[PDB]
Amino acid sequence: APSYRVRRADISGHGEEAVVNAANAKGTVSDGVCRAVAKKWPSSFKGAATPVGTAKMIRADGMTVIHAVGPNFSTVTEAEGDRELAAAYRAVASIISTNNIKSVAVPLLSTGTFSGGKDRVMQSLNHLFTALDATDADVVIYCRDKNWEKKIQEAIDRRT
Repeated sequence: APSYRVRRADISGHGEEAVVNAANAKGTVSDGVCRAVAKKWPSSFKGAATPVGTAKMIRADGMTVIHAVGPNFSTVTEAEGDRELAAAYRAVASIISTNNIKSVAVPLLSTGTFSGGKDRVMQSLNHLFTALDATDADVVIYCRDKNWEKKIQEAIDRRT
């Protein structure tokens, strides 16, 4: 059984065994979590392009980086994006499990420039739970916002 906690902090300062990048399909550096990951582990982007709804792992710069591509909700229907977001987190969980990764720092996929102008924190979080529940990892959810942190914490507590 996995554990979940939430941390309001820069994901690049995480204390876990692996980190999930909120990647884009082309493997390019963009603002936010992605830029933080690229500054800290710059060689982790080599060959990281992966389709929407999948994830791709690399060991680089003494870190395990999982590039997970959630959908851009401007470019898919609502139901399609929901399916793709679910798949992205399932791909993450698969990488966690198959590589015996014991703790992981995870951002909320598709919540920023990919959100298509809708609040997706809870949508993303609930897919995160469903997927990583298949694992036994200590999951640390990273956010920047004090509003989000309490919301996520409530959600974790509601499960307890």
